[PDB]
Amino acid sequence: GSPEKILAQIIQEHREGLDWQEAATRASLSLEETRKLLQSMAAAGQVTLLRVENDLYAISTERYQAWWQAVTRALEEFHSRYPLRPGLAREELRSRYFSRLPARVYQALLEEWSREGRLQLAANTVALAGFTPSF
Ligand SMILES: [Cl-]
Ligand SMILES: [Cl-]
Ligand SMILES: [Cl-]
Ligand SMILES: [Cl-]
Ligand code: NA
Ligand code: NA
Repeated sequence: GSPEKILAQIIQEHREGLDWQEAATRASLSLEETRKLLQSMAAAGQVTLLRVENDLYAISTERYQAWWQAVTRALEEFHSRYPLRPGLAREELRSRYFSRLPARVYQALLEEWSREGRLQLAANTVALAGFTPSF
């Protein structure tokens, strides 16, 4: 198939996403070409781009959106069941839905969702934005 189809399949099939350089290598593409294709896939709403430390990851947008829907439901349910607790253990959420991700990528996702106003983070726990303990 064409180089663009090869790259698209690499990213869309990848269950955690991957360093864009790794994707370039797997597709036998230059960085230039990989970047330009990623920019059009991002414009089409197909790929999510995430900096992780000094690396850049390309992730299927469908996968990323499905992660968020799992997280918000789990936290909604947790806050309903246990409204006095400050949040769910970060490591428990990781083990539920993110066990194949590198830990640093999981942390970058939590920090992104917090920045966006979706979450609030403590050192060990995670909660929905605006949640406060009560009875
Ligand atoms: Cl990778
Ligand atoms: Cl290159
Ligand atoms: Cl989302
Ligand atoms: Cl996983
Ligand atoms: Na992004
Ligand atoms: Na790097």
